[PDB]
Amino acid sequence: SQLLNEWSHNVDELLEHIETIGHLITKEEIMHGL
Amino acid sequence: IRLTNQLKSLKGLQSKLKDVVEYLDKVIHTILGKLQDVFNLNNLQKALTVKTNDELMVIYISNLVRSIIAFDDLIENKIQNKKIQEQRVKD
Amino acid sequence: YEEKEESNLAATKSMVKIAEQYSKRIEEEKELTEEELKTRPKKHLSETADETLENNIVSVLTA
Amino acid sequence: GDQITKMKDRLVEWNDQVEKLGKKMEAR
Amino acid sequence: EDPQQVFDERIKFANQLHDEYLVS
Amino acid sequence: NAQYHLLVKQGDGLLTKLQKYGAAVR
Amino acid sequence: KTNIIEKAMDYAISIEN
Amino acid sequence: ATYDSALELVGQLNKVVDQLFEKAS
Repeated sequence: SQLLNEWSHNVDELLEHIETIGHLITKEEIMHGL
Repeated sequence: IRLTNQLKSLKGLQSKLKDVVEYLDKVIHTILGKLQDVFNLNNLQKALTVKTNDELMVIYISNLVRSIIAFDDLIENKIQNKKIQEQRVKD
Repeated sequence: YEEKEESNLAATKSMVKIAEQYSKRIEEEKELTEEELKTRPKKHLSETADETLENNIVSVLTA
Repeated sequence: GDQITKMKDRLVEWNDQVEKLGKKMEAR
Repeated sequence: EDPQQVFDERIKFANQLHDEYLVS
Repeated sequence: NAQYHLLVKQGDGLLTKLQKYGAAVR
Repeated sequence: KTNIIEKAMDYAISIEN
Repeated sequence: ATYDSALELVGQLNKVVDQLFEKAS
């Protein structure tokens, strides 16, 4: 159960990280024009 | 639906990579840092998988139980249908 | 991408919690069986059982 | 710049990984 | 891995029972 | 592993009973 | 791993049906 | 606990089946 709660906490962190990266990429696109 | 969602996620990465590659070529910031963090965050899952395996087993067992319950109700339904048929024949 | 992530996220936060949801899907399953017994209500019980099974399947898919 | 180089290599690998996952899904 | 196999086996049995029910 | 096998065994037992019922119905 | 996942998908579908 | 619960559910199911058999008869 302990390891399970750590696994799904990790997954939830990874997800957030991915979201940030995606958003960042969008911002970069704008910088490209610059 | 889940598949489509996953594809969308991968799509972003693919496009993201292409952009990065092009960006590097041009150069020859925050996004990079973010990417690095993500990287640090399947390899690691390896050790974690050990636990996941145990939990997967539990959720397989649960599914099996549900299937059994469904079969039960199914049998009842079949019986009812048979009874109806018999009644019709009698009529 | 966000929409998809949202769905996955939920899947994840359910997987953290599933030990309590297991025990409440175990009870639900029993309830359905009870209903069917009464019928032999039956429909209600059957529905409950199906719901429990569905919940288990969704837990597996998430994993 | 040095860190960037390493990061680049990782990115490339990451993409390959994602592709694998996508491939599997596509198969199903 | 062994546990997983066992679970899969059970799932198979459940499906079989359902099939017989549907066919019936 | 033994403990885990225990629960697995029980599950199999129930499955057997269910199968028996199906046969009876047929 | 992949095979196992596929198996579950099938089992689930069967149950749903 | 999980393992035990499943065992119980199985029992219940068996009961239902038996009932259906009665009607069939």
